[PDB]
Amino acid sequence: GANKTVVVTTILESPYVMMKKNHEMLEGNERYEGYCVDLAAEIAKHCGFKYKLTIVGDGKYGARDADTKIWNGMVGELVYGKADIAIAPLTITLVREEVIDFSKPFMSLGISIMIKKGTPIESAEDLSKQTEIAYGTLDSGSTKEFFRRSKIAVFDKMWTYMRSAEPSVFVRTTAEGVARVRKSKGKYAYLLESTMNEYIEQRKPCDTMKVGGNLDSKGYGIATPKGSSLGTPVNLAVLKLSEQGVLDKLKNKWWYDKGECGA
Amino acid sequence: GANKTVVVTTILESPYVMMKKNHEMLEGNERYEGYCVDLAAEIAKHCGFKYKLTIVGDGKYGARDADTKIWNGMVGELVYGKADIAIAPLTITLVREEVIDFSKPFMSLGISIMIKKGTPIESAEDLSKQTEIAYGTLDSGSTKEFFRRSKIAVFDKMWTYMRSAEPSVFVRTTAEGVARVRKSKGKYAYLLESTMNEYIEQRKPCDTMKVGGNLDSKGYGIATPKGSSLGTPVNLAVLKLSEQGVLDKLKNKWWYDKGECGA
Ligand SMILES: CC(C)S(=O)(=O)N[C@H]1Cc2ccc(Cc3ccc(C(F)(F)F)o3)cc2C1
Ligand SMILES: N[C@@H](CCC(=O)O)C(=O)O
Ligand SMILES: N[C@@H](CCC(=O)O)C(=O)O
Repeated sequence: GANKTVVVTTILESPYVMMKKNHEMLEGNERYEGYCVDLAAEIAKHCGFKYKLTIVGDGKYGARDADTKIWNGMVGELVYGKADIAIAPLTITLVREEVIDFSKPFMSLGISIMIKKGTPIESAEDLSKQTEIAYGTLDSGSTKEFFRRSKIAVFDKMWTYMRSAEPSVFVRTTAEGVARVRKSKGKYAYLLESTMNEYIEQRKPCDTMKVGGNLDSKGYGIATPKGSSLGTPVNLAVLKLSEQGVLDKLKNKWWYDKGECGA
Repeated sequence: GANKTVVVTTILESPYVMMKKNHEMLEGNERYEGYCVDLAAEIAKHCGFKYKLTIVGDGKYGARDADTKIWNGMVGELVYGKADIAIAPLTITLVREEVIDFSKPFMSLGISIMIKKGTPIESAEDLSKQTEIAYGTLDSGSTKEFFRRSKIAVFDKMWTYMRSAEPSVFVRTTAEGVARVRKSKGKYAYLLESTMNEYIEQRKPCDTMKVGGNLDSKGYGIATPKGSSLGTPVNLAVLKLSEQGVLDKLKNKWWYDKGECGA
C-alpha cells in the first residue's frame, strides 16, 4: 500500500554507528553518526523512503537459540517484524540467508587477530599451539559460529580451547574485547572482523595490531525480512553506490580520514 | 516440471576454464579443467542437477549494444534462453543485475594494472599523466564499462585517452592483452581484473607484474535468467561452499598451487 516510515535496526559499533558526543541535545536520526548512518541516508534517497534509526534492543548481531529456535539481535528484529531493514555490519551467512534477505555485500571482511602491540603471535596457528595467551570472540555473531562449525584442524583446535576456557574468553561487545586486549598486558588476543580490527588500529592509544592473514572471505549485506518489497530496490541501490564510488568514499571518510595513529 | 540437464555457459579464461591439453581425445565436461569447472561440479552436486558445459559462442562476457539493445556474450545467452546458468568469472554489475540474477559473489576482484617487468608505472595516476606507454582493456566487459562510465578525474582522463587511441588499445581476449604486454617491450600496460592479473604473474615466462592498488571492489557471481528456479538453490550452495572452505581450497588449487615463478 501507501509508503510507511521504514524502521531501520542497527548496532552501536565503531565506526558504523555511534552516538554523537552531543546526542542528548539531539533528536531522531541526528543523534547518530558513522558509516552505516551515512549509508542509511544514501539507500533511503535512492529507494525514495523515509526512515527511523533504532538501535537493536538486546545489542546483538543475531543468533538462533539451539533449544528455543528463537532469533535474537538484529536478525530477530527482522524475523519477528519489529524492524523493516537492518543497515549495519551484519555478515552474510547461510543460517541467516535462509531466514532473511541479504543485499549483495557493501563491504568485505574476514576474521582476523587483534593483539596488544608486542604480543608474540603472528597467526591463528601460533594461538592454537600455545596457552599462555588467552583468546576469544564476540558472543552472538558470525565469528563465534565460524569457530564452532569449523572442520579445519587449527580452528577446531581453537574452538575446543575457547568453548572450555576459564574464565570465559567470550565478550558481549567488540569494545569489551578491545578493552580486554588493552588491559591484559599481551595475555589476551581478540578474534574480530578485519574491518573493526583496522579501524581500532588507527585509534588512540594506538596500542593494538592486526596480525596474520584473514581466516575467511565474507561480506556485510543489507538485510530485510524474507520477501519484503525493499529487497530488490535496496540491492540495486547498493550496486549503484558501489559503481558511483560512494562506498569507497564512505570507507575513506570513516577509516583513513579518522586515522589518529599517524600515516 | 521434471528435471532437465542444465546448460551451463562459461568462457575460456585462465585459470577458470581451459581445454585440457588432450581435450580432443575426451568428450563432454571431461574436455575442460579449472576453477569454474570444479565449481560447476560442486554447485551441481549441492543443487542435485546434471549439466553440460558449453563455451559461449561469441567468446564474450556480456555487453548490451547501445543501438540494438541486444545483449551479447554469456549474459546474452542467459537473456535469450540459450543457457540455464553462467558459471564463470562474470562480474556483478548494475546493468547486468537488472536483466539476470546473480548469486552472492564467490570470488572478489578489483581492476588492476599489469605491466611488463621494469615498466616505470606504479599506478593509474602514473598512466594518466604520460603518453609513451599505451594502455587499454578487454572489449565487451565490466572493466571497459567502468572507465567509460567513471566520473572520477583520473579514470575519466584515462577513458578519454583510451577511446581515441590509435592503434586501438582494446583487446578481444585477456590472452591478447597479456601477449601485447609481453611483446610491447614495456610500451603497453593492460588494465584487467586482479584475479587474472595475479594468476598470470605466477606463470612462465614470469615477465609480468601487478602494480598499484585495485581501482574498485567487486565480485563474480553465478548468473541465471531472471526468475529461474535455480537462483535460490545456487545462491545457498555458494554460501555453503564459502563456509565449508571449498572456495578457498579451489582458489589455492588454481592459483598458488599452479605457481611456477617461485615463492
Ligand atoms: C558468498 C558469501 C559468503 S558473501 O559473503 O556474499 N561473498 C563473500 C565473497 C566476496 C567476494 C567479493 C566481495 C566484494 C563485493 C562488493 C560488492 C560485490 C558485488 F560484486 F557482489 F557486487 O562484491 C565480497 C565478498 C564476501
Ligand atoms: N559482523 C558479525 C559480528 C562481529 C563478529 O562476529 O566478529 C555478525 O554479523 O555476526
Ligand atoms: N569479469 C569481466 C571481464 C574481464 C574484464 O572486463 O576485465 C566481466 O564480467 O565483464
